[PDB]
Amino acid sequence: KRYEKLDFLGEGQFATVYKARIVAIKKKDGINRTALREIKLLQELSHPNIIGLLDAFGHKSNISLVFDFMETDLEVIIKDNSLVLTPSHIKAYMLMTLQGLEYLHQHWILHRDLKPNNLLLDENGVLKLADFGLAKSFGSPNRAYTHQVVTRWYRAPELLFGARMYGVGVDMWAVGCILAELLLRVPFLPGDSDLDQLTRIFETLGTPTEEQWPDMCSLPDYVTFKSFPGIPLHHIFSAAGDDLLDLIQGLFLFNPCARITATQALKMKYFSNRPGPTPGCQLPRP
Amino acid sequence: MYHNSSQKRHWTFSSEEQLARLRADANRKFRCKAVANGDPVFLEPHEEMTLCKYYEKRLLEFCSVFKPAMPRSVVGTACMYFKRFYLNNSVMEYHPRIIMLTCAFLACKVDEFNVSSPQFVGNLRESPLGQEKALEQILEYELLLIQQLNFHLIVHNPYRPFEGFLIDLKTRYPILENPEILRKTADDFLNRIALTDAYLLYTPSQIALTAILSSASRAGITMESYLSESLMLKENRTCLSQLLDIMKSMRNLVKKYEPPRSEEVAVLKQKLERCHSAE
Amino acid sequence: ALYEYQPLQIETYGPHVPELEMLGRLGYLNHVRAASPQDLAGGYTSSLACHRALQDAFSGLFWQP
Ligand SMILES: CC(C)c1cnn2c(NCc3ccccc3)cc(N[C@H]3CNC[C@H]3OCc3ccccc3)nc12
Repeated sequence: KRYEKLDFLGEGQFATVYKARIVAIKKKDGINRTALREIKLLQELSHPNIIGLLDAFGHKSNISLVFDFMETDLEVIIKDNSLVLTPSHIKAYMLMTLQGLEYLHQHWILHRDLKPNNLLLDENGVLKLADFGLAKSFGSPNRAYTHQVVTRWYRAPELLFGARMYGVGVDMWAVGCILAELLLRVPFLPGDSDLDQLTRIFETLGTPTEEQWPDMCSLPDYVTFKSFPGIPLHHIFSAAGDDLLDLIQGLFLFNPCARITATQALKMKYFSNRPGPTPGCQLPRP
Repeated sequence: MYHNSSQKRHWTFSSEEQLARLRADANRKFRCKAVANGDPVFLEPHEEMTLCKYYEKRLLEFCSVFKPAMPRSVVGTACMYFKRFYLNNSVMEYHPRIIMLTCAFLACKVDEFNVSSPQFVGNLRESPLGQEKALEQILEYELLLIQQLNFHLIVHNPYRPFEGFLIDLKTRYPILENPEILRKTADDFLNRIALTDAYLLYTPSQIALTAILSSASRAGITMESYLSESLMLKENRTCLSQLLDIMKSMRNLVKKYEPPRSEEVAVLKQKLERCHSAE
Repeated sequence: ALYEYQPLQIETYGPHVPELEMLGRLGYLNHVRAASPQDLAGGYTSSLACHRALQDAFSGLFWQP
């Protein structure tokens, strides 16, 4: 082929990734449906904050996908104890993620797998959403989804209650969890199970009421919980500013319709106030 | 979205002459490789067109009786795959039966219509051995089809643009009192358009609008005001003229369509079988 | 330095689509199926389907290959 294999990058139950001359190659039912999903979605998308599918190839029922080589990801940034995440760096990562998400939602696609290790960073400090293996188009009434999407630690309460139909709220809730991880350097809501994830959500943010979520009881897997008061947001994020706290509250609204979209989040005063986002060339490299 | 899609960027073509050039190129390449790998058995491009039309109707028949119910988007995607594949490929190299089945298979996967291989092949009216053979052929040709489609899998169909236009007519065009009376005939004209090459020459929005306006004209309704006033095209005379000419060309394509003749289809089927039995 | 939002400048080659939040007060939602309480609980409203249908109806209507 045209690619000389250079280095091994990872593997799993799904595929393996190699650095190759610089790009990254990810290699009776036929072609894998995850690979077909990624190919069919990334061909129709072009944005600096979305991973670019440069080429695809393979043989037989196997297939390989060629992407731009990505230097690191947000999970590595968060887990690195040497890295100091200034408010400017957090704003920069948040801004790039939200711009990519706004472009994605504008083309009626939900990522549905947002997490720090799916936000990849290159040598120029440009964040791109990756791992479109669970991404799906939304807005069609005659299209039933599954609630078992998004990693549990980043899954929205509507998903944990069995929502068959949802919108950008799942990605925005995952984005709020990612922001909380960036602030606290640890996962915000590490639930060992769906029930424990719901319990931690309700113990940190309070049990939703009828006024906070009008139709929450209509979800097929709705479970009544203790009347938790919840922790005040400024208690959890002691270093957060008022604008950042408003952004966090908008991202963590229990009502998915009331939850702030990517556009509304980008228009919030948090991204306009000083200091501005750190430029890509100055973002911390782990 | 269509306006920055691969369908518009790569699979919407300027003219029928460009499509004819592509198909003639494919036929000529297959002829040269066949005479360089070893005759009236060779198929002419128009015979290839007759076969492709017959097998697109066969693909429609396959998708209509498919169990569980096949979403119309899947059928449109599969037919678009068939047309795109045989733009640049000869039926003399890859048999249209296997290619159409592979098109349906890949369309089911791409559109997220979850169907397992056994229940897909169970729709074929053949024996379980024949179903296994067809499944193996489909699995062998799936990557070939993907490569020939240039890894452009998302297909924009005119059905959802049709829905949006009906919503717009209901909302902003009270002169058309019941737009729902322009659904059956408009969908019939949409199917007729799908029979032609218009899906490779015009946008899905243009196809949907042409179908709706043809349905209105059949009903004696003139919604030129809908284009001029509601779509504000009276503020841009050149744009309105361009759109009207696009619809007129689509109607011309529809009226000039010629269904394949059964006897001609049989003769060309014998020729195609002989071609595949050779080399 | 300081960031300022700017809407995505993407050319649709077609008629302008009314804003999503605007649809209800223009009468569009009177012609789409209402979202069930389950759908609304999940965050799905009829406005999303209506907006998608209108955008696809207007996308590339004025485009020439
Ligand atoms: C668009 C994708 C294909 C891409 C582009 N660049 N890049 C890199 N660059 C190197 C790097 C090093 C450190 C931190 C981030 C990046 C790595 C990588 N994967 C690996 C990184 N962490 C563990 C493993 O991931 C699990 C995994 C393996 C195999 C198959 C599926 C998932 N993927 C990519």
